[PDB]
Amino acid sequence: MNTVPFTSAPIEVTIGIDQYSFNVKENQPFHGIKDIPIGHVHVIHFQHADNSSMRYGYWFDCRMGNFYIQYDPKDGLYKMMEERDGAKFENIVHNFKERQMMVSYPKIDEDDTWYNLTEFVQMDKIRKIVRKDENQFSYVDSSMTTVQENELSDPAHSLNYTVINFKSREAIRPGHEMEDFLDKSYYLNTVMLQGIFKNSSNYFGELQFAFLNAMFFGNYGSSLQWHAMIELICSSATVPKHMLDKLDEILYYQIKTLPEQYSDILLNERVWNICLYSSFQKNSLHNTEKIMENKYPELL
Amino acid sequence: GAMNSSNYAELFNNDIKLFVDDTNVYRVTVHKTFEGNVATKAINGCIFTLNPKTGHLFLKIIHTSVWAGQKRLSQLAKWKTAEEVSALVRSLPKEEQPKQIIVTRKAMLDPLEVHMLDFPNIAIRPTELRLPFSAAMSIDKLSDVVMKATEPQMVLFNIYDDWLDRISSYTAFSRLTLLLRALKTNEESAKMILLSDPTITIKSYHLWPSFTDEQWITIESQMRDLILTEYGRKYNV
Ligand SMILES: ClCCn1ccnc1
Ligand SMILES: ClCCn1ccnc1
Repeated sequence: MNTVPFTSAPIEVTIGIDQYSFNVKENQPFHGIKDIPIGHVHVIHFQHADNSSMRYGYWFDCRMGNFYIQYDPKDGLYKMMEERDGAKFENIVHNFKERQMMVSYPKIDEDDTWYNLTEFVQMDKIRKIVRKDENQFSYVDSSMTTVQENELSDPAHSLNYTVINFKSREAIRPGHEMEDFLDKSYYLNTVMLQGIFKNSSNYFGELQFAFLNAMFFGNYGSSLQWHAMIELICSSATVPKHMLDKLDEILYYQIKTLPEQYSDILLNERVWNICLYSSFQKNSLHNTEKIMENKYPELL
Repeated sequence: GAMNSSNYAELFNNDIKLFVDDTNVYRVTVHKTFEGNVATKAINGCIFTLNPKTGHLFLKIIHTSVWAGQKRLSQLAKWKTAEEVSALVRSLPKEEQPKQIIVTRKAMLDPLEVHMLDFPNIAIRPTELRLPFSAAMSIDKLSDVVMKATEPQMVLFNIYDDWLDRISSYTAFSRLTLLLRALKTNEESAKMILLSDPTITIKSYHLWPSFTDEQWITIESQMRDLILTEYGRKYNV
C-alpha cells in the first residue's frame, strides 16, 4: 500500500481520490492519503471551496515513483511533484503515519469498482494522451480541450485522444460510401483496432480514461470521446464477441458509478437511445441496457 | 447552411450551383399478386440536377436494372443519387464544377456529403423552399426519354428553352416553378392551358411552347388561377 504526503493544506478544498472524496478545511492539519492500492492507476483531484471553477487533478501510478502534493500560492493550485530521495520520502510518510495526519483510501474488501472502471487503463497510455514528458504523472482539468475540438487552442495543454469522425475519408473507403457509413465495421476493425490501437485493450483503455475525465472533471471533450468510442462499436455489424461482452461490462460499471444528479450533463440521449435500441448491437449489451432502463428511464 | 426566402437572389448570382431532386429516382407501381399479396414493380426513374442560373438540366435516367437483386431500395436510391451526382461533378471541368449543391430533401444530405468528401470546398446544403421538381415527369419530352430508356443514360436539357434571351434567370426560375407547381397540382388542366391553342407550338428543340412575351403573361395568369382554383377545391374555400 502506497502513500501521497501533502506538505500542507493552506486552502479549503474538496479532495477526490478515485471515486471517493472528502473535504479539507483551510489550514487543517491534513498531510495526505495512505493505503492506496498497488496495481491500479489512480487519480487525485481537487475542487477549491472558494472557487469551484477548474476541477483539476493528477493521474498517477505509485509503482512509477514517490509523489506528493504541495500547494503553490503563486499559481493557486495543489501541484503533484515527485520526490527523488527515497529515504526522505519514507521518513516523512512514517512520521505523518505515526501522528495520524492522513486519510486512509477507504476501499471495501468486496468492492471491485475501481478495478472495473480502470481495467484497461495504463499510465503509459495516459502519458501519450496527456503530453508532459518531464513528469511521471499527468495533469487534467475541466477546461482542457481535445485535439479534435481544437481542429473545429494551445496544443501543449490538449487531450490527444484518437480522432473519430464518421464523415471523414479515414472512415469511408472510396467506392464503399454507403456500406461504410451505414456499417462502421471497416472503420472499427481495420482503421482503429488493427491500425491505430493495435488491440481492443488499448481501445477500451482510452474509452475508460475518457469516461473518468468526463465524470471527475466535467471535461466536455472527454465526454464526446467516450460517446464516440461507444457509438463506433455499436454502429458496427461485425464486432468480436469478446469485445461486445467486455464493452457491456465496462459500460455497466460506468453507468453504475455515475452520480445520478449528473446524468443530464454526462449522458447523450441520441447516442444511448441509438446504441441500445436501433444499432446493430442493440441486443448485445444486456447488462448495460438493464441498468440504464432502471436508473435513467427518463433519458430513454 | 439552409436556403430559404431570405437568400433567394443567391440562386442567380455568379457562383455555380446545382439543385438535386431525388423524388423520381425510385418509382414503383403497387399491385396485387395472384395469391392476393401486394408487390411493387419498378419503372424507370431519373435524377433531376438543375443549374437555376442557366437552366442547364443534367437528367440522369435510372433504369430499373439498377434495382435488380438489391434490398432496401428507398435507402439505396438516395445513395445511388449521391453516387451519380458525385460522378457528374467529377466529369465536369474544374471551372464548371459547382461551389454549392442544394438538395430538395434533407435525407439526401448525408449520402451526398459522404460521396463528396473529396470535394471539401463544395457546400452541400438543404433548402426551406418547397420546390415542385417532382413534376418534371409531367413535361412530355422528359417523361418520354425516361420511359423509353433501355439502359442508364444521361440526357442534357435546357429547361428554360430560349427564355433567357428575353428575361432574367430570376424570372425564368419563377416561371418554371409556377409551371411545375401547376402541373403538380392539376396536371391535366395545366397541359390544357399550355396546349389549348394549336397555333403556338413546341419547337423540335424545345420543351415548352413558343409563347410571345404577352402570351406568357396570359399563361402565367391561367396557371395562378389553376393553383388557386385547386386550393379552393381542396379546402372548400
Ligand atoms: Cl516527501 C518530501 C516532500 N514533502 C511531502 C510532505 N512533506 C514534505
Ligand atoms: Cl446541352 C443543354 C445544356 N446543358 C445541360 C447540361 N449541360 C449542358
